Amino acid sequence: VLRSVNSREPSQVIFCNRSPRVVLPVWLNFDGEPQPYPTLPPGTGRRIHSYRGHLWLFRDAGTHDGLLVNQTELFVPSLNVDGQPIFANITLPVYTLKERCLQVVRSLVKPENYRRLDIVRSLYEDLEDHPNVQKDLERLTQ
Amino acid sequence: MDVFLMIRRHKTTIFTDAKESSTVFELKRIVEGILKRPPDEQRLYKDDQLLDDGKTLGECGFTSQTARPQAPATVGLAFRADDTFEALCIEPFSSPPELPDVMK
Amino acid sequence: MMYVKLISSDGHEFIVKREHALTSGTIKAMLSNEVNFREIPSHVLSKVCMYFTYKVRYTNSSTEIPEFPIAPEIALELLMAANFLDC
Ligand SMILES: Cc1ncsc1-c1ccc(CNC(=O)[C@@H]2C[C@@H](O)CN2C(=O)[C@@H](NC(=O)C2(C#N)CC2)C(C)(C)C)cc1
Repeated sequence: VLRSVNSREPSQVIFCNRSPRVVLPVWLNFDGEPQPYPTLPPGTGRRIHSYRGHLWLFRDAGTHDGLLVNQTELFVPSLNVDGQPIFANITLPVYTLKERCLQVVRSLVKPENYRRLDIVRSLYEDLEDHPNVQKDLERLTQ
Repeated sequence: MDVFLMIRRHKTTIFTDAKESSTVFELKRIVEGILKRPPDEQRLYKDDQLLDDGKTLGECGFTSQTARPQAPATVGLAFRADDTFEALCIEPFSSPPELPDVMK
Repeated sequence: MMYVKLISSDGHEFIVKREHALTSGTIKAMLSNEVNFREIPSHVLSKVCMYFTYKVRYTNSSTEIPEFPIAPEIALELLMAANFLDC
C-alpha cells in the first residue's frame, strides 16, 4: 500500500540534518520495501537526486528512533519551481518523557539484561519493543 | 526574549519564565502573586550575590541561552520575618542511588 | 496565573503553572490545588517539571529542537515516574 510511484520526473532535494543524531534516510521502493541510503552526520547536508511521487522517511542510524522531516513522518519530493531544490528539514521530535527515558535506558543496558532490571513486566516489554521501520510501516499504512 | 527559572527558598521551588528585559523588582511581584509576600519582605540572589530591584534579569546574567526550558537557572529567595531577614538557605534535592550493575 | 503545587516524597514543594501540570492525565485526575507523591523523590520530580516546560515550549515550533537531557543515575526512576504519570 505505501510505496513510491514510478513517475520518472526528476526532483532535486537538500537533506538537511538539524538533529544531534546520525541520520539514516530510507526510500520506500516500488514494491514498498525499505531501502537504506548513506548516513548524514549531525548538522550536515547533502544535495541528492530523487523523483516526484517518491516516499522517504528518516531514523537515528544507531537506534532506529523516529525523526521528523518538515514537521511530519513522510517526505515526498515535489515539482522544482525556478530550478530551486526542495528542502527536507530533518529534526528531533518532542518525544514523550517515557519514550525518552526508554532511549537512555536502552543505551546503557545490553538487551540480555533488560530482564534483570527491577521494574514491572510491562516496562521490560516496552524496552524489548524497540523502534523498527516495519512496525511503523504497518501503523502508517493503517 | 524569554528566560526560564527556578526560584528557590528552603524546600520551595517555583518554575516560571520572564523577559530578559524585565527587572528584579518585577520578579518579586511574581513571587508576591504566588507566595503572598510583598517585595519589601523579599531578597533575591544569584548564587551569593544580592540583586538590586532596578536591574534587568539580563544585566544580572540571566540570558535566554543560559536559562533554558529543559535546564533553567536558579534564583535564590530570602524572606524577612519581623524586623530582619533570614539568611539564604536552599535545601538540596535528594541523592540518586548507585547505578545498578547492569547499567555500569 | 493559576499555579498548582506538586510535593515530592522527601517534602520538596514544586510550584508550576496549572496548564503545564495538566500535561499529565494522572495529575489531572488527582486534582479533579496540591498533590502528594509518596514514591517520587525530589531529584526525579524536579526533572519532571523541567519536561513540562520543555514540552510546552517546543511543541509546534519550527525553531530547531534540542535533546531533552537525562543523566544515567536518574534514568530508571524517571522511567517509572513517566509510566505512572503517562507523560
Ligand atoms: C549521497 C546520499 N547521502 C544520503 S542519501 C544519498 C543519496 C545517494 C544517491 C542517490 C541517488 N538517487 C537515487 O537512488 C534515487 C533516490 C530514490 O528516488 C530512488 N532513486 C533512483 O535513482 C531510482 N531511479 C528511478 O526511480 C528512475 C530511474 N532511473 C526511474 C526514474 C532507482 C535507480 C533507485 C530505482 C540519492 C541520495
